[PDB]
Amino acid sequence: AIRMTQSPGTLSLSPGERATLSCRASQSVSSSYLAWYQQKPGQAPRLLIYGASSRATGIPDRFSGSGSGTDFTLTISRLEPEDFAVYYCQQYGTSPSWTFGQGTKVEI
Amino acid sequence: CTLKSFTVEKGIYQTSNFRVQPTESIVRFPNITNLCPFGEVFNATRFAS
Ligand SMILES: *[C@@H]1O[C@H](CO)[C@@H](O)[C@H](O)[C@H]1NC(C)=O
Repeated sequence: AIRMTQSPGTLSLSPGERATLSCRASQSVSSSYLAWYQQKPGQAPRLLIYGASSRATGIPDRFSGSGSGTDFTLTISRLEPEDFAVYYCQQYGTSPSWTFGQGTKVEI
Repeated sequence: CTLKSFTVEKGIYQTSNFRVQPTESIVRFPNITNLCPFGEVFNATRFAS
């Protein structure tokens, strides 16, 4: 069972800075099947990135996805008051075997 | 009808063909348990040159 971990455990930054979140896979995960979700408290997860580099509908362009192999990256160029919430990375596929990260919190 | 006449003379006439029609339909496909990964082709972020 692939294990998805996230770094850092909690990221502290001020608005307008650059945020970088890393997702690590215990094995080699296809870059076509990595997703990034943003969850504000009291809400359902919001899909930000799919295919590890594609933004969902309505997602601001300040979010970007990249990486391959075992290392994947979610980069926020300019933090905003709305960009401070939990972030999950998910490994999925065309088979019924998915995994999630443990969550990275971006705070003021 | 085959002779196109209302009067038929003595003899033996080939009028039609006989065929045993099929009873039911049989489908035999391989035992495959995977979905084709067409998502990474039609939904890739960047197509090649
Ligand atoms: C097809 O494969 C599955 C396992 O993947 C098996 O349970 C099933 O019995 C197989 N069916 C046939 C007709 O071989």
